[PDB]
Amino acid sequence: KVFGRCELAAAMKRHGLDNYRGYSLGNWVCAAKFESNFNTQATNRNTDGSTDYGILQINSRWWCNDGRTPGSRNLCNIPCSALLSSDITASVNCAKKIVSDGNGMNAWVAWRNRCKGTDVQAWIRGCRL
Amino acid sequence: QSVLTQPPSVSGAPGQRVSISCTGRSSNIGAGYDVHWYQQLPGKAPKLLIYGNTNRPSGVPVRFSGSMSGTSASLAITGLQAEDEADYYCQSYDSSLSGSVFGGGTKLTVLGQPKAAPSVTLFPPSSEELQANKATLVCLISDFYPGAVTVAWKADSSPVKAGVETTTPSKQSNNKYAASSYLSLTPEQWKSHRSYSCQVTHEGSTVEKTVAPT
Amino acid sequence: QVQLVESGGGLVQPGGSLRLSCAASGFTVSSNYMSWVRQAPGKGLEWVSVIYSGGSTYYADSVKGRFTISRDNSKNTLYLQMNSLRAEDTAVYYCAREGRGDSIDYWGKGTLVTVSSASTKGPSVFPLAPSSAALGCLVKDYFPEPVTVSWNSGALTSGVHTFPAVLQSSGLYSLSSVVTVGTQTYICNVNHKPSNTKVDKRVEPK
Repeated sequence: KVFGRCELAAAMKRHGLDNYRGYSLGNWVCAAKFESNFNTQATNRNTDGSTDYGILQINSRWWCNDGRTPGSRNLCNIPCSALLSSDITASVNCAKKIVSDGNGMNAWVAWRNRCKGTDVQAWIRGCRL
Repeated sequence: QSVLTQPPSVSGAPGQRVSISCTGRSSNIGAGYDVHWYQQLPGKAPKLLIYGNTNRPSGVPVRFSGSMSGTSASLAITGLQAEDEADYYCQSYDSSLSGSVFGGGTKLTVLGQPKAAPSVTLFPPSSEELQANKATLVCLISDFYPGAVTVAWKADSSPVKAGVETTTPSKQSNNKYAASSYLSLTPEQWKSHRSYSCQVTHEGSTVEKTVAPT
Repeated sequence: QVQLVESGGGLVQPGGSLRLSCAASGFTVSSNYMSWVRQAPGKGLEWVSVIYSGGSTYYADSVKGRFTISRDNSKNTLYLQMNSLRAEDTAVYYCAREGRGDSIDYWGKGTLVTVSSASTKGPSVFPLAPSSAALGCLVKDYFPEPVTVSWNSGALTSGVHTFPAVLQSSGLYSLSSVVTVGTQTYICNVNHKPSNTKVDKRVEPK
C-alpha cells in the first residue's frame, strides 16, 4: 500500500505517534517519506546482508526475522513480512521500541539527515487533523 | 574527535586544488550519517561551511565543495586563497556514541603570501611601576608573516635569560601575527645598566629596540 | 538578527558547580535543537550536549551524569548546569543552534570556564608613556583570562591593538594594549570581570 501524506499522518496519529518519546507527528511522516516514499511494501538490501522492511525501513539485523541475515537478533519478535502489510500496526509497534533504543529517531539514518532540525510540521500542514 | 580523524595540517600554494580528508567508521560515515564542515578563523566562533556532505550555505564561495564515499568524507578547495587560512572541522553523528562527533581539526596553511617584517615597540618600566618596586620591560611585536619570531634580550651588551617571558605568535585579524616579550627586573637591576635591548629575529633579518633609565 | 549570548562563565574550584546561560533572540528555544560545544585553549571542538525540539537530551560520555542541559520558555534561554567540574572541563563553551541533521546554523561568541584551585587576581595597570607616536597600557599579573581594554568607554577604537596575554611562571597573565597617534585625554579602560577590576588609566608623555 502506497499512502498519501495526509492519509499516513492520520493513521500515525490514530496509532499514537504524535509526541511519542518526544517526537511530534511531523517527524514520523518525514521519516516515512525519506525511508520508503510512503510505501508499506518497500524492501532494500543493505551491504551487510540485512534488509530494510516497510514504511519505516526496519532492519533485519536487529529487529525482525527474514531468515537470511546470519547473526540477526529479532528484537521486535516478528517475521520481517509482517512489516509489509497495508495496516501499519506492526511497523508502528516496532518503531515505538526502536525510538526507545539509545539513539532516538537517529536510528533512522534518513530522519537524521533529512528531517532532524527542519520544519517537520510542513509534513502535516494542510491535513485536516 | 577520535571516531572521526583529520590530518592536523594541510599546506597549499595560491591557486592550488587541495583537499582535507575526514576518516570515519561504520558507526558514523559508514552508517550513512551525513558530514558537515566548519571553518574557524583566528579568535572567532566556527561557521558552517558545508552541510549534508555537499551543500553550501549562502555566503560560502563556490571554490568550497564537499564529497562523501564509504567511511570517509572530503572537503575540497579549488583555487586556494590566503583568506582560506583557518582551522577546518568535519562533523557527523555516531550511532555507537549516540550523539554528534567532530573530527580533530585541520590547520590549513597557504604558502606564498608576502613576507611581512615585524613592527617592534619597546617600552621602559613606567615611573608608577618603579614606585611599586617592580620593573617590567615590554617588547611588542606586530604585523609579521610568517608567524615565527625569536626574542633576545640584552643588559647593555651581555644577553639576559632570567625573568624573560615570551608569548607564542598568534594570528591577528589579517593573517599577519602578533607576539610579546616581557623582561621582569627589580628597579635596582634596571638602574644598574646603561641600557637594555630587545632583539627581534624574523627571517635572518634582525630589528633592535633600545631603552635606557631616565 | 538571530542572536546567541553566553554568560555565567568564569573561575570555579574542582568539584565545584557552575551554570551557563544562553539568552537567545530571533527564535523560540523551545521549538529548536540547541547544543553546547566546547573548545579547550589551543585544542579542537568537542560536542558536549544537545536538547531536541521535543525535549530529548543527549550528552558526551565525558560529561554524562555531571552536566545537565535545559531551557526556560519564559526567558527564552538555554542552560548548561555543570557539576563536579574538573581541570579538563576548562574550555570556551559555545551555545549553538542546530539546523538540518545536527549541522550548526548559529554559534554564540563563547564564554570561558576555568576549573582551577588558584584565586581570582585583579591586574595592576601601568602607562606605557610615548617615545621621548605609540603609547599604551601594561595590564600586569591577573588570573584568570580574559581582560578588555577600551579607550574612553569605547569612544576610541581607531588604530588600537590589544596583544594576546603571556602566561608567566607565577601562573598569572599579563598583556599590553597600544594605540598609534598632549592635547586629548587617553584613558585606557581596563576591565577584568572575574575580579570587578574596572580602571581608567591616563597616558601623557612623562
